[PDB]
Amino acid sequence: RQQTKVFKLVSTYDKVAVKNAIRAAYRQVFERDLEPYIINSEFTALESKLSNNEINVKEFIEGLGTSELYMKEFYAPYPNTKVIEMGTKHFLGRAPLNQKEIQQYNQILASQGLKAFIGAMVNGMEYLQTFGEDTVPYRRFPTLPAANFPNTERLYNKLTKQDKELVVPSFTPVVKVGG
Amino acid sequence: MRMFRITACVPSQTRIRTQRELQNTYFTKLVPYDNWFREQQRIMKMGGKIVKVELATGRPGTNAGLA
Amino acid sequence: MQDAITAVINSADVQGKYLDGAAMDKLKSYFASGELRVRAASVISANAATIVKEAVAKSLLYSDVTRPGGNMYTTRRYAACIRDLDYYLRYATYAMLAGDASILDERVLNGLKETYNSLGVPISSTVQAIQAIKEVTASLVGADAGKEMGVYLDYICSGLS
Amino acid sequence: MQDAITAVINSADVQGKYLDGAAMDKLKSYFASGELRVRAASVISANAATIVKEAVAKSLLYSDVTRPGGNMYTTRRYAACIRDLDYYLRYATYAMLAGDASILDERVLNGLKETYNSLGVPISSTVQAIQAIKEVTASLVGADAGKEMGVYLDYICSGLS
Amino acid sequence: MQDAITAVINSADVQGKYLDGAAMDKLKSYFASGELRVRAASVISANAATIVKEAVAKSLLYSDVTRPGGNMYTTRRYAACIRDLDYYLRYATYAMLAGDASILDERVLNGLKETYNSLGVPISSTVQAIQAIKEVTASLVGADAGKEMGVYLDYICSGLS
Amino acid sequence: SIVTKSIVNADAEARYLSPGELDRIKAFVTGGAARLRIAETLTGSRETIVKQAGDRLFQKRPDIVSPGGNAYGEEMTATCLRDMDYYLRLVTYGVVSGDVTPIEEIGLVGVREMYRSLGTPIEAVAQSVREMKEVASGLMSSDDAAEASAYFDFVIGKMS
Amino acid sequence: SIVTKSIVNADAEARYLSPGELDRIKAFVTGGAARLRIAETLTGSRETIVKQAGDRLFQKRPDIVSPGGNAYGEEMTATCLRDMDYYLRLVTYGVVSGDVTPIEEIGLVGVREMYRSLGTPIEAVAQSVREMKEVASGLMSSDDAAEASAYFDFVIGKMS
Amino acid sequence: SIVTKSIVNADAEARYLSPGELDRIKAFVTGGAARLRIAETLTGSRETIVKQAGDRLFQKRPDIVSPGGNAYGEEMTATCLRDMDYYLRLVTYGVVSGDVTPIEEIGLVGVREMYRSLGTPIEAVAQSVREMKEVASGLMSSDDAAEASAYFDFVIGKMS
Amino acid sequence: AADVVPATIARFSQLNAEDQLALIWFAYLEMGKTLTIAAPGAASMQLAENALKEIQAMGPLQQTQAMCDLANRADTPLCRTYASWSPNIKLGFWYRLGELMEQGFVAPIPAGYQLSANANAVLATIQGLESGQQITVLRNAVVDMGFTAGKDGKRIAEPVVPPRTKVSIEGVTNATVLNYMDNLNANDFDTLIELFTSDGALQPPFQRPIVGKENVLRFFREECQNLKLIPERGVTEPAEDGFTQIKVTGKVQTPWFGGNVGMNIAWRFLLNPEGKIFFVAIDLLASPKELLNFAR
Amino acid sequence: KKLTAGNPMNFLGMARSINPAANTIPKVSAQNINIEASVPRR
Amino acid sequence: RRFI
Ligand SMILES: *[C@H](C)[C@H]1/C(=C/c2[nH]c(/C=C3N=C(/C=C4\NC(=O)C(CC)=C4C)C(C)=C\3CCC(=O)O)c(CCC(=O)O)c2C)NC(=O)[C@@H]1C
Ligand SMILES: *[C@H](C)[C@H]1/C(=C/c2[nH]c(/C=C3N=C(/C=C4\NC(=O)C(CC)=C4C)C(C)=C\3CCC(=O)O)c(CCC(=O)O)c2C)NC(=O)[C@@H]1C
Ligand SMILES: *[C@H](C)[C@H]1/C(=C/c2[nH]c(/C=C3N=C(/C=C4\NC(=O)C(CC)=C4C)C(C)=C\3CCC(=O)O)c(CCC(=O)O)c2C)NC(=O)[C@@H]1C
Ligand SMILES: *[C@H](C)[C@H]1/C(=C/c2[nH]c(/C=C3N=C(/C=C4\NC(=O)C(CC)=C4C)C(C)=C\3CCC(=O)O)c(CCC(=O)O)c2C)NC(=O)[C@@H]1C
Ligand SMILES: *[C@H](C)[C@H]1/C(=C/c2[nH]c(/C=C3N=C(/C=C4\NC(=O)C(CC)=C4C)C(C)=C\3CCC(=O)O)c(CCC(=O)O)c2C)NC(=O)[C@@H]1C
Ligand SMILES: *[C@H](C)[C@H]1/C(=C/c2[nH]c(/C=C3N=C(/C=C4\NC(=O)C(CC)=C4C)C(C)=C\3CCC(=O)O)c(CCC(=O)O)c2C)NC(=O)[C@@H]1C
Ligand SMILES: *[C@H](C)[C@H]1/C(=C/c2[nH]c(/C=C3N=C(/C=C4\NC(=O)C(CC)=C4C)C(C)=C\3CCC(=O)O)c(CCC(=O)O)c2C)NC(=O)[C@@H]1C
Ligand SMILES: CC1=C(/C=C/C(C)=C/C=C/C(C)=C/C=C/C=C(C)/C=C/C=C(C)/C=C/C2=C(C)C(=O)CCC2(C)C)C(C)(C)CCC1=O
Repeated sequence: RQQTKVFKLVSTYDKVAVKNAIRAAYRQVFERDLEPYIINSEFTALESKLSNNEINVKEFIEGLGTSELYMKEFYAPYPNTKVIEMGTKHFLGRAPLNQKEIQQYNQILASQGLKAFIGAMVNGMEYLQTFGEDTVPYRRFPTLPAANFPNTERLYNKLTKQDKELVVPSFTPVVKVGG
Repeated sequence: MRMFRITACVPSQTRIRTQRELQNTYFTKLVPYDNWFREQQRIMKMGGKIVKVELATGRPGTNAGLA
Repeated sequence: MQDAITAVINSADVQGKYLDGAAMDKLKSYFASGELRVRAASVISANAATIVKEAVAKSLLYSDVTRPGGNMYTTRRYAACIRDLDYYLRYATYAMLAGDASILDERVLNGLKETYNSLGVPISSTVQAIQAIKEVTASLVGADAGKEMGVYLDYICSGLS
Repeated sequence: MQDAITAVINSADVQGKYLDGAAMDKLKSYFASGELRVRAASVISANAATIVKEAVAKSLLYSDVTRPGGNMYTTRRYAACIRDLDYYLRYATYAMLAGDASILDERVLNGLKETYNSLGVPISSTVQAIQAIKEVTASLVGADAGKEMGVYLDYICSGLS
Repeated sequence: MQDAITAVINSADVQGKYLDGAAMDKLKSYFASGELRVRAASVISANAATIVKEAVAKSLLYSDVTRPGGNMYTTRRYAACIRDLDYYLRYATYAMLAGDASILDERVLNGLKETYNSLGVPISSTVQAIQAIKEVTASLVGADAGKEMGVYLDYICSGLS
Repeated sequence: SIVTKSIVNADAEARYLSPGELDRIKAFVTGGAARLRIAETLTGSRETIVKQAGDRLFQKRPDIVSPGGNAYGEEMTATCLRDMDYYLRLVTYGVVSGDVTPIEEIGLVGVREMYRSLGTPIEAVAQSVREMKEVASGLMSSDDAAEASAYFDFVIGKMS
Repeated sequence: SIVTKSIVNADAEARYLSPGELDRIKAFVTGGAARLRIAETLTGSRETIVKQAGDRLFQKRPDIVSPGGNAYGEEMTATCLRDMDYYLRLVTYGVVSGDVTPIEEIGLVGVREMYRSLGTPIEAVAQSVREMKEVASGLMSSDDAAEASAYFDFVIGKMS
Repeated sequence: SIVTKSIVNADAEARYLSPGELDRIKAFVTGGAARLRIAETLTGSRETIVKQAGDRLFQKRPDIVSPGGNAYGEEMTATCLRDMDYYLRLVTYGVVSGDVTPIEEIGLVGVREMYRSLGTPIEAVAQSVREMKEVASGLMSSDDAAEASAYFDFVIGKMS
Repeated sequence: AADVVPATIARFSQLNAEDQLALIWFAYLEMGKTLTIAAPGAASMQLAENALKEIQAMGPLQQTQAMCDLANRADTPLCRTYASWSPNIKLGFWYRLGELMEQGFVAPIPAGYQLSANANAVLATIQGLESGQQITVLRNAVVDMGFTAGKDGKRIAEPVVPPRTKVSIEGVTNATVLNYMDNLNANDFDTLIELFTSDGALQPPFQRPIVGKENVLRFFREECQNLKLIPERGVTEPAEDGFTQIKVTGKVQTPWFGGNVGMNIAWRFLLNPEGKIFFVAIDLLASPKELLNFAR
Repeated sequence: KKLTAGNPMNFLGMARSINPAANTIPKVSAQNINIEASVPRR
Repeated sequence: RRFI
């Protein structure tokens, strides 16, 4: 929680910093450097826009989530339930909060697909309050609400492709409305 | 796709930040058409002032061929 | 956003003075109108979809706006127009409840005029649709509340020019 | 989350039944207890910081947990421990007002054991602290309200054990 | 972006008309050209790396552009210039396949001239490099297919200039 | 419920319930018997509220009970009155709770999906609830009707 | 069109059209004449197709043109038929372009919202297109019908 | 006030105010008369409230008005009384609006940074507000003082 | 080239204000027999609910004037409110008035009125149309009524006509009751009160007895406006202390306390041995009409 | 089986007692409608 | 449509 770096792109004059922010963005969203699973880079124009200050880090981050590469890595191999928790991990830094959030993103996936889901997370108020427009998302250590810390911990203590299991398949309800 | 180029000045309300913040305070950015309504609402709720909006990409009045 | 109370507070605070008799009167007047505003707000929320349905049928349907070549032609743009009106009515209701148009400046008239001019949305037709919303609401909430809702719907109309 | 009232409603809903006389008796019992719950809640909120301070003093301080190498040692961990005790008291107050513990199962206990066991937080020591909070708040709000708050603080402790 | 086909469809929809005789003649024209477009695209695709390499070699290398004080000097600038040329050829191919230049406006020229002027990217040298891509491409796809490609590479040049 | 609603509002801000919230709760518990009487009234006259309102609906919307209508035939007509019974019962839940969440969580979240899947014209459902609001209102004093109307209007405003 | 769709798919990967994207463009352009024929047969008998389709719809849904129905009354039946001609016109757009994008951009994005506001039962609008597909299928050879039906059915599916 | 808080909460969900929120607003405007009474009391007694509070504070904190103290000398001690008057005026704003928001936005965001820059012992500012609370609570009934206490306490709490 | 629907609408526009208004009323009567039924649920009639309350609250004279204003396009707030409504709402609004006219809540067309020669022919044309064509013509007949600021105007206004016997009772001939019933049906409260003692008391339907001349006087001014009560039969006897106890029954041809135009009523007159009334009881007799029933 | 709440059988008697009247068979004809001239103009 |  302390021994980390937060990539906050405060200027675009330093191209080395811009490139460092970009490569951190790839590592955050895709969980590692892209070279061993791309042929050629499909993000070059996106990097050009960020580097030219035409977009912000938030737009770059969403551009990564709506890319074909992201779809291949973290949508096609897994069911929509697991897509949700990997989504919040990569873009919000945490496991899903509650069943309402799982419901909310399950409807988006069921009706509009992957790009709508990414757009919902990154454009939400929580994202802007936490990471804002200029900061690459990063792992969080939420205290509240209940179970968010241990669920986020289980998500971030696994290596990529470590297993094919759901950390948060759904929150067991305490009171079944209607049952 | 159609895209807006928007300028906005978003102030700080509940904190006195010490890092440099100009980049996230007064900025100009490209927003996909399908995100502008939501994005405009978000900036407005954060107290932001939308100072300029332009249709950077696309044409007004298109019925077919939005990409 | 600021309601009628916070507006009176801000007027005194900018001058660094306590709330004097005139400011207390304004607070009293707002308090006394509270029941009427909450009544009108309850009526609008119950009929909000109906209000927009009938305002559109009265001001936009079966006209050049909705025929091919009109900005409201295509289901895509028709729905986009219906959404805008739906947001106008709800925000005019907030403004009426709060007794102050600041929420309209901040959450309606903040970049909206420039977005409309970029996309070619006709302001004239938008203002007429809003005016039709004002007519439809007055038939539902009465005259005293309908006049108040008209004040804030008019604020939006003139905000768009 | 479910309070005393929605517990009545839910029990009727799952059977698809309107509320009958017996169900209205349960709602009346809770309405009669409303004044006691509200008064206790306001006293606890106005004394929350002091309730925890005294609970910590008599249950945690000057022990292994506060000496170097201890879980409460370091200012961050001490501060986190006070914050956790603030949470338990605040959610017990929610539960006491609601007259229903379901909020504790949902917003407190869900994943709590896993959290503490992974961090090395001493479960017995936190249970002793909450029990100290139960004793302290009882001497503030009285036996009847103290025993009502005791149910929901004891509910948390039984969740952790 | 509208290809040639959608340009006709959109032109009819704004009128609310079915595809009339003239509209089908435009579609026929494009359907007849389609074989030439696809073949030329498949040739450019297989030789895009080569096409850019000779374009630069003939146009920019061993000149003051690549020498110290030139705008291609430094490996970062050289890579950026090469990247831009790769974009210009691939998008010209897109526009050539589609039969319309709208894709160039939406995905190439958006802010390009202002970017180049602010950064001091020499327009005249950039135009020569695109002309060089034109001449090399024409020698690979034949005269006629190189005439279409040249229209879209000329479109990019007009946007910059 | 009013208690749950204020608790979730307070928890969302990580704070104890405010004096304003605690005063609203105190008033609600102290006016409890008056609300339960309204709920008792609705419950006891549920047969006539649904029947009369259902009779009015089909007069107002004869198409729904014509060939090709969603409620055509006695059996489909029965399910429509059942649905009206569902929504009346929910209104009584809202009355005694002083909050709409029991109504929302049981019968308004996803209602558009449910009725579009069934082919039911949802706005006619809004009309059926509207009809129940008049019949119910005419069985009680104006002040009691106003308290129940708020919850009728919430259902109407959501489906419509 | 099929061309724009291919280009968008390729530009999403910052790469040139793959062999398959090129094959289908080549196949589509060679087939341009057959698509233009179907578009012409549909355009020629549009008046016949809609009016025959409308009568079949009414025999399926007599409620919509009876008191209380959305299309009740001469002017409303005429508007309903007007809408059937809209969606026939868009089906010809789909056929020639080889893509359902023109159909979505003009007449299926937000259609559910538009008809909600107007009170039209959208499933009956789906049935109307199901009728036009049947009537149109009889005016063309089986193969001209198989390609035309695909774009009708896309409208049917999107309106459920 | 609770009006803005309700609207802001309603606008986050792009919804109308629910019946419960409207009822809370109605109760708030009814209690407006009592809120105004308290604020008038504090405003009318402001000069005596600050003067006595200052005397009480200085006896408890002679260091601040001693040589080297931030408020040392007539000019500095008068400025310190002015700050106490500022926060009394803010507490009046909180009273009439029924919420601490005007207090937070005018006088508690960044308050530590400002006073630390001026060399003002923040705990002595917190003590002054405690003194004003004591004096003020003696000029009004138990209920009115309890009402006003929340705003006095809020200032103290944010100054710890 | 039939084009019946617009041609029929053209003929309606030519009828004078009176004929247009008379026509739609007689069209209302045919509804369900030769004309189409109404489906008010297909209109957003909540928009017209407030305007329909104002008309109901009007006096009989004002109500008819209100509807004449609609047909004459006079500039009144009701006509302005009317003009802002949608076509379906307008037609549904007129439908409600026709329903109330039959229910007696709103004043009727002049007694024994006859549809004019031209209007009857236009009606018959409508009668021969299909259902869908009928509603379209009906929609357009009323679409233009009320007041619209622009191109509008009618050649001739159609004012309402400017406009009391003794009531017979079977078995009862007491003058005190006779003056009351005639005075009541005449809305002459200034005279009807003089049949009640200064310490008299009245018992309205579904109410407790009200004791007091001024109270009973006020009640008449409030809940008995334009109210017609017909006694048909009764009986008179002395009961106690010389007081005479008459029980005359009948029917009420006007809505009253949830009653209908055809509800039977009863009076129990209790008047002094030497004259005027000390007490009276009025009780609407329940029957398959149970629309006046509350709950608890 | 004994009927339970929510079962529409519980409301069949109410449905039969209401006995709602269906609309008459419509006689509208698509072939006789001039679409262009009949669509409303506002 | 039958539910039986
Ligand atoms: C090469 C023929 C000439 C040249 C090029 C050059 N360009 C830049 C910088 C940028 N070029 C672009 C252009 C695009 N970005 C995109 O995403 C697309 C759309 C697909 C285009 C056309 C942009 C945005 C920039 C700025 C951001 C970036 O670096 O990517 C440079 C670098 C300038 C600098 O110092 O930063 C250069 C060198 N320069 C020449 O001299 C040639 C004539
Ligand atoms: C219908 C035949 C039965 C039924 C269904 C039911 N499901 C849920 C909730 C969820 N269903 C899913 C399912 C999936 N997510 C995926 O990614 C995949 C792969 C395509 C599947 C199948 C999920 C994740 C949820 C939770 C989120 C959500 O509700 O959107 C419910 C709701 C349960 C509740 O109380 O919340 C229901 C009712 N229920 C029956 O009774 C039928 C037999
Ligand atoms: C002080 C001498 C004067 C003064 C200052 C004042 N500034 C603000 C707000 C902002 N100030 C900045 C400036 C910077 N941010 C940076 O990152 C840097 C670059 C290193 C600079 C120079 C910004 C961006 C803001 C807005 C965002 C923020 O505050 O984080 C205010 C508040 C404005 C308001 O109304 O909110 C004030 C008061 N004001 C005076 O009157 C002095 C003369
Ligand atoms: C007929 C099968 C169904 C039906 C139709 C119906 N529609 C309307 C009114 C409108 N329909 C549209 C539709 C479109 N406009 C567009 O631009 C597009 C894409 C090309 C579409 C699909 C519109 C805009 C209207 C509003 C009127 C206007 O033209 O401005 C009506 C009339 C509703 C009313 O009350 O006015 C009807 C009857 N109704 C049915 O019941 C059938 C299932
Ligand atoms: C309807 C009365 C008229 C009309 C509307 C129309 N608007 C758009 C597009 C947009 N409208 C907005 C509006 C807002 N953004 C805000 O933040 C607020 C405050 C709540 C408002 C009202 C925006 C942002 C857009 C663009 C983004 C989006 O639509 O999602 C369109 C679509 C235009 C197009 O080319 O697609 C239309 C049709 N058009 C008319 O003709 C009516 C008079
Ligand atoms: C001395 C300058 C001031 C002072 C000190 C004081 N402290 C306590 C009690 C405790 N102090 C601590 C401190 C720490 N624990 C940590 O982990 C760290 C960092 C390593 C620190 C600094 C703790 C935990 C306690 C609680 C007792 C315990 O150790 O178990 C007291 C006693 C308070 C009481 O009532 O018990 C005192 C007196 N007091 C002053 O007034 C000086 C300004
Ligand atoms: C020698 C160790 C290897 C080698 C070299 C080689 N280089 C070129 C051509 C170019 N090299 C550069 C390099 C730079 N330009 C810059 O601005 C910077 C930063 C200071 C660098 C490093 C450039 C721009 C060129 C282009 C030619 C030109 O300058 O005009 C060649 C020629 C390639 C050709 O075919 O023309 C060669 C041979 N080649 C080897 O095999 C060695 C390993
Ligand atoms: C099916 C369907 C519907 C359609 C519903 C329909 C078809 C509704 C149609 C309802 C109709 C036909 C209403 C006509 C009412 C006429 C009145 C009240 C005239 C009063 C005249 C007076 C007072 C004049 C008196 C006079 C006086 C005073 C004189 O002095 C002398 C002259 C005169 C006698 C004139 C809806 C629209 C609801 C929704 C859609 C839908 O599907």
